[PDB]
Amino acid sequence: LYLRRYERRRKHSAAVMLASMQGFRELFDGDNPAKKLLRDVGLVLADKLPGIKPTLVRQAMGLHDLPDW
Amino acid sequence: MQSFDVVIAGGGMVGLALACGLQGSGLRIAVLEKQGKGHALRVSAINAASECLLRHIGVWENLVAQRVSPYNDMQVWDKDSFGKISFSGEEFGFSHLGHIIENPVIQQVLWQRASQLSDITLLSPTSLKQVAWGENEAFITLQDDSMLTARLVVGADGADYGHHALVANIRTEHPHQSVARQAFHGDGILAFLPLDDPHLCSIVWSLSPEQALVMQSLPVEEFNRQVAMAFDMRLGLCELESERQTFPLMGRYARSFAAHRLVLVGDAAHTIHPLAGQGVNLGFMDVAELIAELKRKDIGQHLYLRRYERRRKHSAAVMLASMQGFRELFDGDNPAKKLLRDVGLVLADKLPGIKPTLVRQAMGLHDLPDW
Amino acid sequence: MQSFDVVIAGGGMVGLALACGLQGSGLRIAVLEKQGKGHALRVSAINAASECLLRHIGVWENLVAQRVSPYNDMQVWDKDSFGKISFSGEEFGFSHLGHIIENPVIQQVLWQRASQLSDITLLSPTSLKQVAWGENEAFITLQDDSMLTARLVVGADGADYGHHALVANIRTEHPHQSVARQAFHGDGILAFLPLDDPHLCSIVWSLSPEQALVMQSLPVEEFNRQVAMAFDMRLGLCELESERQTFPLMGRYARSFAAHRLVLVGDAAHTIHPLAGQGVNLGFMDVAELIAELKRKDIGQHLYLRRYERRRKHSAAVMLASMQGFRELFDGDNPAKKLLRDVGLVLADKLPGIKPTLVRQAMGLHDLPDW
Amino acid sequence: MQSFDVVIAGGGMVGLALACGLQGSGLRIAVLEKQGKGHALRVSAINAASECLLRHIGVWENLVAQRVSPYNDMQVWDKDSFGKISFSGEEFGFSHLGHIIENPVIQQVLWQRASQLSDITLLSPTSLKQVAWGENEAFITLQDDSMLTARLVVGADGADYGHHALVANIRTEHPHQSVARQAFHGDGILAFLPLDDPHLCSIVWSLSPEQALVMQSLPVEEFNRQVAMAFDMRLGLCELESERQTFPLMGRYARSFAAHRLVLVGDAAHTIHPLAGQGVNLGFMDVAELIAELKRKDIGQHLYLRRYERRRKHSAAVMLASMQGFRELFDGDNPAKKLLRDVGLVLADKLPGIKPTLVRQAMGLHDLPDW
Repeated sequence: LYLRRYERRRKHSAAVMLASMQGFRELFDGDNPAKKLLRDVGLVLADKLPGIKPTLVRQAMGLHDLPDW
Repeated sequence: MQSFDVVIAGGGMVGLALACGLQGSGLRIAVLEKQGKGHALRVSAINAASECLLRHIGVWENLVAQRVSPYNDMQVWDKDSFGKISFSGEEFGFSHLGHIIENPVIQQVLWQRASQLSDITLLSPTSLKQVAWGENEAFITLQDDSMLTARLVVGADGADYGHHALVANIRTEHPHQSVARQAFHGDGILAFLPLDDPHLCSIVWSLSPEQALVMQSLPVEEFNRQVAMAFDMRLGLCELESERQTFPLMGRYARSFAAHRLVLVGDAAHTIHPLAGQGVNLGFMDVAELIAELKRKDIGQHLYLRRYERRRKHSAAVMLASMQGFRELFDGDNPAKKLLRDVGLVLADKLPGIKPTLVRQAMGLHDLPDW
Repeated sequence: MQSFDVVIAGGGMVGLALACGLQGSGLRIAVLEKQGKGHALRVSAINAASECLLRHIGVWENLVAQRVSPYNDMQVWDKDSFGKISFSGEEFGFSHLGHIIENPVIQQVLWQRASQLSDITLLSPTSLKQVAWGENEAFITLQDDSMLTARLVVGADGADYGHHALVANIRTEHPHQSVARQAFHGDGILAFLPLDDPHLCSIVWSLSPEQALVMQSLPVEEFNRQVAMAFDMRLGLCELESERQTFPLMGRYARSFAAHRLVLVGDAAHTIHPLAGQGVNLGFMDVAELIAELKRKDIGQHLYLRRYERRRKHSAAVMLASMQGFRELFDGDNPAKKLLRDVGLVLADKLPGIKPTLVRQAMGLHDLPDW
Repeated sequence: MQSFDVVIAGGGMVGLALACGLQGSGLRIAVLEKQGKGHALRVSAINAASECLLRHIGVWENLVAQRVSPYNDMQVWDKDSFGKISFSGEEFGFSHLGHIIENPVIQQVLWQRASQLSDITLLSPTSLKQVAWGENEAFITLQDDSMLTARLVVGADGADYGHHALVANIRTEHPHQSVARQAFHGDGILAFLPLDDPHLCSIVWSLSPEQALVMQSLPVEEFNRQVAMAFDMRLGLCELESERQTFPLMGRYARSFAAHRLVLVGDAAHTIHPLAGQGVNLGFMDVAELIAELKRKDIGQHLYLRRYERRRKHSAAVMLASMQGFRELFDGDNPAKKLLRDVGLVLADKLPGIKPTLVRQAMGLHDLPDW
C-alpha cells in the first residue's frame, strides 16, 4: 500500500524516458531544410526551444530525478 | 497599331490590381480580357497586406460598402493528434486579421476602377491570334486583326497540382462567430470561412481529385453529414446551400516566370496556401512588388526581371515550408509531448510565442514592401 | 460562311454516334475530322446499352455482318487474396452481356452512315486555325480559310492519367470460350477480351507507365511467359501475334466539360473502367443523354448545359467508386472471412446477390435514358 | 515557298547534330530556331559514342580548343546501405570515359557548322503560325507569312516528370581529381561533374520538385552546408559560385514519337539518366540512328519510321531498367551479403565483372550503330 505509490513514481519515470526518445526523433526529423528556410524568414511555429542546451545538460546530469534527499 | 508600355493578358483581380497601381508611372497600360447579389461561390480571404494594396489603389471603400465579412480570430486543429492552435489580432490590438470577400465583387470593382483611369483602356472580348516577341516591342496581335505592341507583357489570373478544392456555401447550426476555422484530417483539410450571414460559411476542402469528385457527386444529405464529421461537428449540423464546385489547386511548385519582355504571375487565386482562402494574397503581393520594381531602364529586359523572379520563387518555397511546418506542429502535439511539458524535458516544441507569429502571417503584414 | 446548328470536332466513334442520333431534330450538323481485314489492335467491349444506341441509329446490322464476338460470361479474380467472382446473363435469360468489336470497324461504319445522311456533311482533312466564340454563333474558322459558324460546338474522341494500357492480340493454348476474363495483381490488372478466333484474345494490361514501357520492350518470348503468369495460366501458354501498343488511360477524374456554347465529351475510348474494354460505353452514354437533352431554348447557352455536366461528372464518380469497390470485395474474400461464413458471424460480405448486379453493370442497361 | 527535304524545328544541340550528319545525302535541310567565356550553368557529360558523332561531323576539335574537361574515372555510392562501386577506362586501356562540356559551347559550335554548310540554311528568329500536314509536303508556314514545305519534319531540343534537377557550379575544398561522383540518398541523388578548374564541379541534384525548390531558395551558407553533407563530405567544405537553377526532368516514359511525316526526338538534354549529365547522349544516339535510317523510299511515311520508333522507346525502357538496377545493386550491398560472401553462399550479387560493363555503359560505345 505504502509501496504502489512508489510504483506510480517509477512507471511514471519509464513513461518519461519513452517520451524523451520519441522527442529526440521529432527534433532531428524537424531539423530539415524547410525549417531552415523558415528560420531565416521568421515563420517558424515549432522548433528547438530556447534553450534546450541547458535542458539537455540537466537531463544528462540527471540532476532532476534526484530526491534531495 | 496601338502602342502600350505594358499589356496585361487576362484581366482578373490580380492583373487589374496591377493596372491600378502600375500607374502614375509614365506607363500606358493595355489590358486584355478574353471574356449577382447572392452569396458568390468563389471567395478569397483577403489579408491586411492585401487590404493595404487595395486601400492604396482606392477601391477598399467600394467592396466594403458592398459586402465584407471581418474575421479577427482563427482556429486550426488536427483530428488525428488532437493538436490545435487558436489566435487573434485582438490579443495584439488588431481589429481584424483579414476579410472574406467574394471574387466577383473584387474583380468587377477593380474593373470599374480600370476605365475610371485613362492610361488604362480595356480590350474585350478579345483572344490572341499571334504574338511575335520582338527585341523592343511585343508585336502581339488580336483575333480581330488589330495589331498591338508592348515593351513588357504580363499575364495573370490564368492566361501541376496535387489536390483539388471543393468549395461551397454551408449553413451551420451554430454561429461561426467570425472565426476562420481549419481542420486537418489525414491528407484532407477542411476550412470554414465566415460570411456576412452569422450562420453561413464558404468552405475550402482540399482533397485528392478522386475524393473531391466523390464528395461533389454525393447526395446532399450525405454530403451534409460527411462535411460535419470531417469538421468535428465544430459548428454542429451542416446544410449545403449553394452548388458544390471543385477546381485543381495549381500550386505548389510555381507562381512566377520571367522571360525576355515577359512576366508571368501565378494564378494565386487557385493555389495552395497554409491559410484557407488566402492564395490570392500571394498574387497581390507579386504585383505590389512588381509595381514597385517596374516604376524604374527598359522595363522588358529579362535581367532587371529575374531578380524579381528570385524573390517570388523564394516566396513559394516559404509557403511550402510553412505547410510542412503546420503538419510538424500538429503531429508533435501528442501525449508524449504533454508528459514532457509537465516534467520539463521538452527539447522541441511550439515556440514562445507562435500566436504573435501566426498573426503576422495571417495578416501577411510581412511580405509587404513598404513601399 | 456555312451555317450549322452543331459542328463536331474530331469525328470518331462517339462524335459520329452523336451525328447519327442528333438528327431528325431540325439541327444541321457539321463534323470536323482532322485526318484492313486483319484483327485490329484496338477493340472496345461494347455493352447492351451501347448496342441499343447503335441499333437505334441503324448501324448494328453493319458491323455485325463484319465481325462480332459475343461474350455472355465473365470472370474476375485477384492473384493476392485468391478472391474471385464469375457471372453470366444466361443465368438471367440474356444471350449476351456485350460484344468485342474493333474500333476501325465501328468508326468506319458510323462514317459511312454520316454521308448517308444529308443534314450531316463531313469536313476533312481539316484542322482549326481560329475560333472566336461569339454570343450567338461559333465563328470558328478552318486552315483553308473557310469561315464557319455554329450555335453549339461539341468535341470528342480527342480534340491527367495514372496508368497506361498495353493492348495486343494474344493466341492462347486453351480456348477463351467467349469469356471476358480479368485478373488483379497488385496494381496491375490484366484482362483478356475474347475475339472471333476461338483461341485469340485482345488484352488490356493496366500498368504503371514504367511497367507498360518495360513490357512493351521485352523480347517476345519473355513477354509470352510474363503475360501468362500474370494471368495465372488461366488459358495456358501464350503467344503474341500482333504488335504491342500502349496508351495513357486518360481517366479518371474527368469526362465532361460544359462551357458557353461548348460541350466536351471525354475520350471515353481511352479511359479507365472497372470492366476492361468498356470505357467507350461511357462516351456512347454521354452522347445518348446529349442527344436526348439537345432535341430541346438556344442549344448553346451554358445553363441548360451544366445540369448535363452534373449528370456526367456524377457518372465518373460512380465509375471511380466502382473500381474502389471491386478491390474492397477481392481483399475481403480472405481466409478469415471464409471462417466466419462457416460459423455465421459475417457482418460485411458480397451481397446477395451481386451476380445479377454485376450483370446489370456489364450490360450497362442502367446508365440508359429510355429514351 | 521554299522547298526542303527536312525542316528542323528548334535548332539546338541535337537538331544541329542532325543537320550536320543528315547531309551528303541528297537532302536539303531547313532548320527553325525560334530565338560568354565564364563557366556555363548548363553542362552535359558527353560520352565516347557522342564524341564519335561529333568527331565525325567535324566539330570535336572546335569545342576541344574551347573548353573540355576529361574524366576517366567514376564513383557511385549509396548513403543508406553504404554500398559503392567505382570504375575507370584506364583499367581497360581507355584514356577517357567522357567529357564535361558546356551546352552553350556545344550548340554555338554546331550552329557555326550549320551555315558553314550550304544544304543547310538557318531560319531565325522564327516561330510557327500554321502547319497543314499534307500527304507529300509539310506545307508549314511562318509568322512572317513565308510559306514552307517539307517531306518529313523533325522536332528536338524542346519544340510528364518525376524529379527536378538543381544544377550549379560548386567550388570544393578538395580537388575532384577528374572524377565523376554520384551519391544516392533516399530519393535524392547528388552528382558532381568535374570541370576545367581542378576545384570546381557542376552538380546535378535530382530532387522532388518541392525539395528542389527549397534548396534553390535556401540561403547560400545553408546550401553550402547541406550540399556537402548530402555528398558525404567526399570533397570537403562546399561553396556555390554560380546561381542555382532547377528544371524538370522530362524523362522518363518517352523520347520518341513518329507520325505521318513527323519525327519527334525527346529533349534528351533534360531527361533522367543513371549517369549524371548524360541525358543528351540519348539524343545524339537518337539522331545518329536517324541519320543512318534516313539516308535511305519517301523519307516521310510513318511506316519506315515506326520501326525507328520501336528502337528508341526500347532504349528508354533500357535506361529505366538501368536506374532500377543501380538501386537494386546498392540496396543489396549490405552487411548480410558481406557475411555470405565470406562464407561462400551468395546466390545473387554484383557480377563478375561489372566494372567493364559499367565502362561500356558510361562510354556508351554500345548504343552506337557503326555506322
